[PDB]
Amino acid sequence: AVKIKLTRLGKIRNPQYRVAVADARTRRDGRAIEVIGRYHPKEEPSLIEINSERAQYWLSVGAQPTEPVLKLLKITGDWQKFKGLPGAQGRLK
Amino acid sequence: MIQQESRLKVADNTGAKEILCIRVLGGSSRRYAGIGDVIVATVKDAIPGGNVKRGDVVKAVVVRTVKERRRPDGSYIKFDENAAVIIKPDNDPRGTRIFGPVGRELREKRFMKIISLAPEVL
Amino acid sequence: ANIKSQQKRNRTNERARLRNKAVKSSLRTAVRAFREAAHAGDKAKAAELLASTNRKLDKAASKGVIHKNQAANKKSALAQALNKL
Amino acid sequence: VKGPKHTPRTPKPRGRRKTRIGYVVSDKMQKTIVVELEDRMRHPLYGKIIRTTKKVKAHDEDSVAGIGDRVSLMETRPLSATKRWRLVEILEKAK
RNA sequence: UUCGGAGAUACUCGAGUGGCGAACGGGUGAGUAACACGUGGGUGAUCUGCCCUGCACUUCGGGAUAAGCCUGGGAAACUGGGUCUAAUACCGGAUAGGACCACGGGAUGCAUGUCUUGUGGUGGAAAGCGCUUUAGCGGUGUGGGAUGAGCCCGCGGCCUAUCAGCUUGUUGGUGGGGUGACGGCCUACCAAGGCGACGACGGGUAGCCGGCCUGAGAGGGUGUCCGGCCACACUGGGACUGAGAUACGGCCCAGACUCCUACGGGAGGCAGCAGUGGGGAAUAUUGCACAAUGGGCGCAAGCCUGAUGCAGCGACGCCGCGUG
RNA sequence: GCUCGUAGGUGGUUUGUCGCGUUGUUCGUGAAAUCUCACGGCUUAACUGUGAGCGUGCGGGCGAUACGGGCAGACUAGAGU
Ligand SMILES: [Mg+2]
Ligand SMILES: [Mg+2]
Ligand SMILES: [Mg+2]
Ligand SMILES: [Mg+2]
Ligand SMILES: [Mg+2]
Ligand SMILES: [Mg+2]
Ligand SMILES: [Mg+2]
Ligand SMILES: [Mg+2]
Ligand SMILES: [Mg+2]
Ligand SMILES: [Mg+2]
Ligand SMILES: [Mg+2]
Ligand SMILES: [Mg+2]
Ligand SMILES: [Mg+2]
Ligand SMILES: [Mg+2]
Ligand SMILES: [Mg+2]
Ligand SMILES: [Mg+2]
Ligand SMILES: [Mg+2]
Ligand SMILES: [Mg+2]
Ligand SMILES: [Mg+2]
Ligand SMILES: [Mg+2]
Ligand SMILES: [Mg+2]
Ligand SMILES: [Mg+2]
Ligand SMILES: [Mg+2]
Ligand SMILES: [Mg+2]
Ligand SMILES: [Mg+2]
Ligand SMILES: [Mg+2]
Ligand SMILES: [Mg+2]
Ligand SMILES: [Mg+2]
Ligand SMILES: [Mg+2]
Ligand SMILES: [Mg+2]
Ligand SMILES: [Mg+2]
Ligand SMILES: [Mg+2]
Ligand SMILES: [Mg+2]
Ligand SMILES: [Mg+2]
Ligand SMILES: [Mg+2]
Ligand SMILES: [Mg+2]
Ligand SMILES: [Mg+2]
Ligand SMILES: [Mg+2]
Ligand SMILES: [Mg+2]
Ligand SMILES: [Mg+2]
Repeated sequence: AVKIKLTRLGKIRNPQYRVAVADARTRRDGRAIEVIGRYHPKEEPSLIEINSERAQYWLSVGAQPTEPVLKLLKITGDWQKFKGLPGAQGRLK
Repeated sequence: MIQQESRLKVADNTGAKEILCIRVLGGSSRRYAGIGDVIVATVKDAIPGGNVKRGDVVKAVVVRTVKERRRPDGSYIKFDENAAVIIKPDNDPRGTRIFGPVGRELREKRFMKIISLAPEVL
Repeated sequence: ANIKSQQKRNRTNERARLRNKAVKSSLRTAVRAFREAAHAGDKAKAAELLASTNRKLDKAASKGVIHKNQAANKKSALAQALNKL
Repeated sequence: VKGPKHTPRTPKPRGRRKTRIGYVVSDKMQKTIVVELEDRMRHPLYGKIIRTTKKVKAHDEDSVAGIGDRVSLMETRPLSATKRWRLVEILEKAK
């Protein structure tokens, strides 16, 4: 299946992460089909961004994200606006 | 029965594939080598790059003969080929494995190692 | 082998190969029978055996013992075979 | 209960074949034609223009072709071991 | 209730049947001068499980079998015999267009051709599992996407002519077979063609690449970390299941090597993570965690992950800072 | 040693056309990482991240024809009779 997974591209003491779309049967630091965001969990709130208009495209066609990405997807609000929840708005700070 | 100027194929992996009986040991003027008789032989041809080289004078024990041999129970043993295995002065084979069937007469002549590593003993 | 699943997996593989063998023996004997029918040009038994031949061939395709592409290839093959009988 | 039972195919532009032009040298192999292509390309280090040719095979649904025959061709699915081309139109026939 | 056994009804669950995964993941670079690799295209000549979406269906049944139990043989490895039981395992059905054939329309071309349909005659699918009483997991036929893949081709990329003739399934065609698919991929027949001095065929060497080193650049050297592609998995040959196979920790055979045997017979493949021996001038811990991410499976919690995160050792290299 | 000559390389003047080379522009590709520029943070650095170049090449479309090349011609100055 096409996955929206969290790919690790960081150092020993910093786990920077960069979100794309890739096939499941693929290693982390492989070829990502298209880059759609980044996630740095070192600042106080976070450092979060998703493209928010190709993420809808991938979720509509069937790119299922993983379990750490699903939380972040509710956070950016794309999950709610894709599933028709009343909390469609993004809730990041 | 194997006698001098008889060629036997070698039933081991020392490298020799054919040896020429020089003497049949076991007495003055002894003529024939049956199953389990010890022979001094010269290696008439060997595998290229083998351990045992052409023209080597070696000691060998006959382990299969095409002449039928009587067992004491009135049975007979016969093979399609004359074959010997090169042995060390303590009757252990110079090679590390034996190819082909082996006559049981080597058991009571104390070729026990050869019996052990023979594919199957008749 | 070693893996607890691998022994079970082989035990399933033998089941698969045998139950597959029943099927491909059936369809081979049946295509040979159809060739017997067509070579003779009876055109009566050859006309009425298709109801069995494509029946079991499509059964094979549904159960997946073979694949629908070659299934279509064979059925077109004998269809055009009788089309000149 | 409401859908169209056939989602239409997404409109994708038709990928085209590649066409080229060449003569013919040999003809007596039974609906096969041999076109000797031409190409010139910049020499990688000395910078000259090198003239390099080809000898390739194209189809003939009708086995009529002389020697010469400036003709054009485009690719196909392989019809033999080394068949990759098809004759499309014959111009300025062998004179 | 014996005082240390019975009671499956019962959460819980050993052994057992089935599904998915195991083709991803990791290693090595032996082989390979090749569409193997880099770059760009063609597939009107193709496949693609689980993922998303659109539409109908879940309709009747049968018969075995594991496991279990009683036993037999063998040293074991393992295996024979007899009862007994299921399922989303297997088999039989009814209906169902994306099978086919034939005859036609309607659109488009790039020729074999492509799609949407109609008529007629043939055909093929499934299934159930749980519930605190709006806990929920399924399945099947298909249209289209997404992804992965297969194949084909232009260009590019070592030495050598003290290698000049190479090719017979070779070159093409027809009818077939076979493939997922075109294709001498294979086969019967027919003709005698194809490649080559722009280097065929051969010999030697070699994994390739983005890159790395150097250089002002062009070039020269090189392909180590990372990443992409390929090939291989003791050596050599082959199939199976499955969507998907160089099937490293699958199977079959042959060969070489180590071990057990009661001598009849069997087991093994670290170029996975370690680590050992051996060669060398020379390169390391038989550590921890699944905390994170990626992955496998399950409604889920959860279990697996030597991938991964790390950690130890080597000044092995770069950078930084002290020894006032 | 010299010459002739095969493949190849190269080729006078002019007209028209094609636009293959050449050349212009755009689109797509040229993954990520690497290298360069600018910032940002690990105490600075090494290292990392982000944005902009690189990705020289290739494919499609739309332009051009000065030069080279193909074609259809012409001239006599080269060449030959
Ligand atoms: Mg299982
Ligand atoms: Mg039969
Ligand atoms: Mg066919
Ligand atoms: Mg043809
Ligand atoms: Mg249990
Ligand atoms: Mg495996
Ligand atoms: Mg693998
Ligand atoms: Mg190595
Ligand atoms: Mg029953
Ligand atoms: Mg049924
Ligand atoms: Mg029906
Ligand atoms: Mg299930
Ligand atoms: Mg033939
Ligand atoms: Mg043919
Ligand atoms: Mg055919
Ligand atoms: Mg090598
Ligand atoms: Mg210089
Ligand atoms: Mg590499
Ligand atoms: Mg290495
Ligand atoms: Mg080894
Ligand atoms: Mg299969
Ligand atoms: Mg293993
Ligand atoms: Mg290791
Ligand atoms: Mg040493
Ligand atoms: Mg984990
Ligand atoms: Mg996870
Ligand atoms: Mg480390
Ligand atoms: Mg240090
Ligand atoms: Mg040192
Ligand atoms: Mg320093
Ligand atoms: Mg001259
Ligand atoms: Mg000359
Ligand atoms: Mg000339
Ligand atoms: Mg010229
Ligand atoms: Mg000129
Ligand atoms: Mg700063
Ligand atoms: Mg900085
Ligand atoms: Mg950088
Ligand atoms: Mg780049
Ligand atoms: Mg003159």
